[PDB]
Amino acid sequence: MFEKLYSAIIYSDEFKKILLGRGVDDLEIASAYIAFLYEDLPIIGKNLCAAFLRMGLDAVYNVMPSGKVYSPRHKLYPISRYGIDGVCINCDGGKIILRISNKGYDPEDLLESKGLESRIFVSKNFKKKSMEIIEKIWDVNKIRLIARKEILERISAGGILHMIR
Amino acid sequence: MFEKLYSAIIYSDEFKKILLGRGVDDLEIASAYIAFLYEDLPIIGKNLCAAFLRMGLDAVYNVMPSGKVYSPRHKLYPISRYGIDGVCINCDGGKIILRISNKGYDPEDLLESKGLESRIFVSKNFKKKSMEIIEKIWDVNKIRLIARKEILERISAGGILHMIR
Ligand SMILES: Nc1ncnc2c1ncn2[C@@H]1O[C@H](COP(=O)(O)OP(=O)(O)O)[C@@H](O)[C@H]1O
Ligand SMILES: Nc1ncnc2c1ncn2[C@@H]1O[C@H](COP(=O)(O)OP(=O)(O)O)[C@@H](O)[C@H]1O
Ligand SMILES: [Mg+2]
Repeated sequence: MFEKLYSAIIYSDEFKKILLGRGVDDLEIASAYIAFLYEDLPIIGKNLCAAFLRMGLDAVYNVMPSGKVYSPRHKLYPISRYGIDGVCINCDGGKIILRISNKGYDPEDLLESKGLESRIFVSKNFKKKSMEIIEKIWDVNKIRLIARKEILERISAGGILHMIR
Repeated sequence: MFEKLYSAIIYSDEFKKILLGRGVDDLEIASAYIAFLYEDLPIIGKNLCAAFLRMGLDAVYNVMPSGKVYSPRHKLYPISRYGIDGVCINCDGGKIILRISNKGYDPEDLLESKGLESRIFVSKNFKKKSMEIIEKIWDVNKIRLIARKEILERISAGGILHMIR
């Protein structure tokens, strides 16, 4: 069921390593959860994994130099424009501000949440908790090598430089 | 004895596909042969394969968006400048001019060459004949696959954006 969500988090994580030398964040992975739940909610800010969840490999063409995705068709924005009442992953604009707290949802406890509130918070170490869930269920290293080879096949289609425009 | 030369031709072909989405030219391959005979001769324009021969994976950091390499430490120059008495791959600068001809050198005959003419010529389908040699010696697919893993390993650790500077 969460097969769409956990795949996004592995693929975004590999692509981000190819593109910026590092892997996805606590809050960037959190954005994939929020979007797995509310599929017509605009995700503003650090939103790379939501963008893989909604766009597949095609997010690769829309990622800004910041790792934020602009793709208004899939309601992904890097900053808040007028009238977008979306979730702001680590920013103060939009309708709903998502950041980190001691007493903030876990990976499990967030999937459960039935409402959307004016302020959303997620637990420290959200990525570590979410990688363990995926690890117990999948062979993640077999997936990562398959992810890298497909992302490279994408990038090599028109070449890195094409993909930058 | 020629392994190092034939590895550069297979590594550059995999790297150019990742950067510009297409293989290497007849003349880009020819430049590597030249780099192999004349270890101090400066090579000007169309030098992606001579760059791998002279720099290894460290060439990825010195590629212009044209796929020409600028590394003066290694006597590699994308355009001719005053006083660089080198071979010019498919330009009219420097001292020697390398260009395709109907009668030009073969891979075997260019290797066997002893002089340095004021004008070298390589046969049409220099790349075809050169890939037909290398394919008789190794399972090239096992190489391209390794070259990719190592090219990606290099790109990734920096981040594609660090590398494009
Ligand atoms: N640079 C491009 N190259 C090829 N096709 C494109 C390009 N830009 C847009 N399209 C196409 O135009 C249509 C509109 O897409 P668009 O709304 O521009 O995408 P996005 O919401 O990701 O910015 C789509 O069918 C898409 O496939
Ligand atoms: N990880 C890296 N390892 C080695 N060289 C790098 C790396 N990242 C970037 N470079 C760049 O590659 C180039 C290779 O050296 P070169 O231009 O020949 O001599 P110099 O050291 O004088 O700049 C340098 O311009 C350097 O800034
Ligand atoms: Mg060409």
